[PDB]
Amino acid sequence: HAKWVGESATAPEGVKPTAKATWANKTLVAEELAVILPIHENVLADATEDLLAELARMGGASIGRALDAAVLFGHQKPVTWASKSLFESADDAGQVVAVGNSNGVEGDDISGSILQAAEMVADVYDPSHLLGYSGLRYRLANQRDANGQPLFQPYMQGTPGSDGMVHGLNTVFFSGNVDDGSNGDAPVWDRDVASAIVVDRSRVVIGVRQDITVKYLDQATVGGINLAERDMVALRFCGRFAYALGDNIAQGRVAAENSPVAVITPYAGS
Amino acid sequence: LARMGGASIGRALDAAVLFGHQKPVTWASKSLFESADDAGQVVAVGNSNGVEGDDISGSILQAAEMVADVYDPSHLLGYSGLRYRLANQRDANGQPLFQPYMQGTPGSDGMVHGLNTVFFSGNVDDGSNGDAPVWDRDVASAIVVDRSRVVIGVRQDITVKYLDQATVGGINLAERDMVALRFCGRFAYALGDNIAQGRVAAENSPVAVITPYAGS
Amino acid sequence: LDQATVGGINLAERDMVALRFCGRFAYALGDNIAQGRVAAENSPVAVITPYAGS
Amino acid sequence: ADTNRTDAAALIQEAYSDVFLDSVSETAKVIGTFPVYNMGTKTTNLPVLSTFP
Repeated sequence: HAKWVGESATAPEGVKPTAKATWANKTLVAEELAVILPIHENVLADATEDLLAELARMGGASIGRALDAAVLFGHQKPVTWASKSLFESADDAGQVVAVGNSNGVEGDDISGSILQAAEMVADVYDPSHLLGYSGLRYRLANQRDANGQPLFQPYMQGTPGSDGMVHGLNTVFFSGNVDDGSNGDAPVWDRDVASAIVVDRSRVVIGVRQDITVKYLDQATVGGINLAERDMVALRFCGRFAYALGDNIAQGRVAAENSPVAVITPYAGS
Repeated sequence: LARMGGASIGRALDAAVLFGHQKPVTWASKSLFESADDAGQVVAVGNSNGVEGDDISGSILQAAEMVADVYDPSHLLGYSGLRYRLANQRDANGQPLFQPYMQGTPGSDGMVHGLNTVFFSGNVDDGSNGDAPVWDRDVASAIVVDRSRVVIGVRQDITVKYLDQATVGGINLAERDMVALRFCGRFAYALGDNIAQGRVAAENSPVAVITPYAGS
Repeated sequence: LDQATVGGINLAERDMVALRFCGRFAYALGDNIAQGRVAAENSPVAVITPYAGS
Repeated sequence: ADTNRTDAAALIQEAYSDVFLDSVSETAKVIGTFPVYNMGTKTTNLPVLSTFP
């Protein structure tokens, strides 16, 4: 920062101040996630369908879902990933908007809430993507006045318009399940914690160290199963990925705290 | 470091002119906020759902009307995101005010009620090695101004000197293998705020403030 | 140098000048070439020492 | 025995990326916004009408 300075030869205000600049470091660290799908050779022979082609489709999709859930909500995130998940970034920055039950007399119906979340990101960033669960067009239609007229577009006549672009944000829809750590299911997107996320896409980096590879195993021991001795085979799937968030753009002499992410939360009341 | 030295001076000048932050004691003019506040040209936003003029658009029109009386309002000064605040203004039934329906709603920032928008951001010296903001959002949502009534005097524009032998901050540069950049500029400010109205000395301002809704 | 303070001497104020010399250097010795299962100790250098007797 | 990542460590360079590296931005606005007067000396006087009959 500059200082206002005076014109003395001996007094303290006639000398100009010294100052620093400082840099810091953020890290992508590649982490691996994987599964093995074992099956009996007789079942592969007796089935009508190509079960190895089906299991090959299952293995790849299972990894992509687990990556999404880690980046968005921090679900089973590797301890070596120093960056906050998208939700955790917004939540710690306090960039959180609750949807209300006001018929939009408050600013707080979902379309008003998207503008409040866009404003929070736009304060220090360029918001460009809206992340959520699908069917948003049917929730954007059917928003109503205290009179029951539509808020979103003129009349009900042609009302479920396109999902793809909303308030100048591109939409992205997330779905499916991931490991709950207890042999059940957890959702990729938990609809009870967030209705949507607004983000500046440019502040996210996904590192791809190894794109998903499949290996056919017919002799290995996997999960304590000696495959060849039990007349079984398996497919092994793995990929290596990293994530970093460019969250704390500098603002002055002190180290800044910001978020390129804002969260919209569902109406929790009665 | 050349970019940092230049930018650091510009931020300090803005904070002095707008809010009077660390303003030199020899500057006799009121800062923009202080001129409007002392003239009482302050419009508080309210929460009537615009049943009054007290919504932010009605408040901008009122603040522009206060300036347009003696002066000619030309610019709206504030912090960014104004498009998202002008969108999402609602009737007592919940319908939007500023534009017909929510579908296409974040319009342009660049021109609001015929005033050119100017957005301020960054930080300046707090007087204690910390940061203070250029725009204080706790006291102003926006300022309306007649641009022609502000004069910025440039006595010397920003200059850079490269130092390789000097002593600065107790550091002897040449015996330590150090170098430094020295940045300085000389600036003045005056506000043409009390146009004569009769045989008694007038009290006006070419500036009006819109202030955030503080209640509930 | 002709304006600097060096070694407590304000050069211009005393009608002095100075020459300042510097360079930056590094050294590495490629010893301990590997010999097997254990980390080996071996130098690329042998020293001949003078006769000590009298 | 297995030649782990720490036995190979001297072979494993970290990479560097400029994706998040930027200078300061010039945020200042008053000299762009308001009319500038080039001063020839430290002080300038601006006469104004104050009252009329």
